[PDB]
Amino acid sequence: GPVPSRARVYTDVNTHRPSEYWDYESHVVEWGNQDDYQLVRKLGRGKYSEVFEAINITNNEKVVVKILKPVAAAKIKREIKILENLRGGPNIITLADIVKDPVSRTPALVFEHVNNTDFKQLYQTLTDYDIRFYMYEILKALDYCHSMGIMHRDVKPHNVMIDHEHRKLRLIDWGLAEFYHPGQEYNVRVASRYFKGPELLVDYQMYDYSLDMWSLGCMLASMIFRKEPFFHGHDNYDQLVRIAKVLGTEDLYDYIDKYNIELDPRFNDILGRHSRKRWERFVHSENQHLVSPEALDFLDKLLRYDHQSRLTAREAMEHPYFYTVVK
Ligand SMILES: CCc1ccccc1-c1ccc(CNCCc2nc3ccccc3[nH]2)cc1C(F)(F)F
Ligand SMILES: CCc1ccccc1-c1ccc(CNCCc2nc3ccccc3[nH]2)cc1C(F)(F)F
Ligand SMILES: CCc1ccccc1-c1ccc(CNCCc2nc3ccccc3[nH]2)cc1C(F)(F)F
Repeated sequence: GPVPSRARVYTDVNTHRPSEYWDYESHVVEWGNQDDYQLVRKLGRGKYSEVFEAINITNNEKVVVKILKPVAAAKIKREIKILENLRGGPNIITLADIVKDPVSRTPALVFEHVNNTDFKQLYQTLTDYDIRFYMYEILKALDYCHSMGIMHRDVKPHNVMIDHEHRKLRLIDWGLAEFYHPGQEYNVRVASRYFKGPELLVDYQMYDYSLDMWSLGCMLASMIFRKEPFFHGHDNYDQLVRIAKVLGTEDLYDYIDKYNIELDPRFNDILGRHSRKRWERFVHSENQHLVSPEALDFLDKLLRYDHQSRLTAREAMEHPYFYTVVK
């Protein structure tokens, strides 16, 4: 069968934690008062949530209310546990309260209010410096959550809120996040299609924090090449075909051989044979101001088939791409 794998960093963080910390079922529910909140306007949605701007009437403070649909509602204890473990961490969204509607019994998570610059404004105005600055802010969040034994598993632009006026960023929607345990086989039906790592697409279950580094690379390729999404698959099989048309089929086969991964028997018919593409093929007059040899070297070090070969979040912060960022 497949060859085992473990994270190269933060391998044993969750073993130092006591037992029964893991048994969260009818444990520390602690519901707040829903009547403290008045919904003001809809901000947007998650896949299984509706998000509102609200007012806390006991103190007139602006907050964010995330109403959970049944799919997200079922995993609420894990999202609560993860949000509480990471609270106060760099660029992590702050959970402020947990409430339930007594009429529908639907639960909601209440957060610190964070400004969210409109996506159209961000897409046209972020400079080469802005991209380096915000990517460095996301790495601070990923290194922190990875150091705490947690993988986000849904890194994408929609899960990144930017208050551009105050140069502030938050990594949000920890609903798919999970605790990393060495040797554990995880569900591959995580992240969003366009941001799924090759490990997920080839059904390699023993993945780790490195999956977040792949998704971050997809996000970066989209920002510097102004091509959203960068890898635009029609389904999960085609998603791997989109990646192979850029990274090539030779390194993909070296990857599946290294881990002894068995693919669907029709693999050759959809994957074909493709050379590695030069990054310069994606460069044109409208995005050339966002591309540098450092950017491409960084992208190259994130977007690798082999999850063990990708930069960790801490190594990524050391890359020359970030030398012009004020630290
Ligand atoms: C391809 C993305 C992109 C390319 C080039 C420049 C900027 C962006 C971008 C554009 C928008 C955003 C902001 N994302 C937050 C969206 C959002 N609003 C929410 C409201 C409610 C719930 C979730 C929410 N998520 C972040 C980004 C980001 F993070 F910089 F990539
Ligand atoms: C249905 C939305 C919901 C979904 C999931 C969890 C909680 C709620 C909820 C449930 C109740 C309230 C507070 N409702 C107060 C409404 C109200 N204001 C009044 C002012 C004067 C007189 C009567 C009034 N009734 C706030 C909320 C809130 F803000 F969404 F959290
Ligand atoms: C142990 C079963 C087995 C024995 C012999 C040959 C193949 C497999 C196999 C092995 C794995 C899977 C699961 N799906 C593979 C994932 C995948 N992603 C692809 C993307 C593109 C092309 C093929 C792809 N296959 C399905 C299968 C299946 F369906 F049984 F064939």
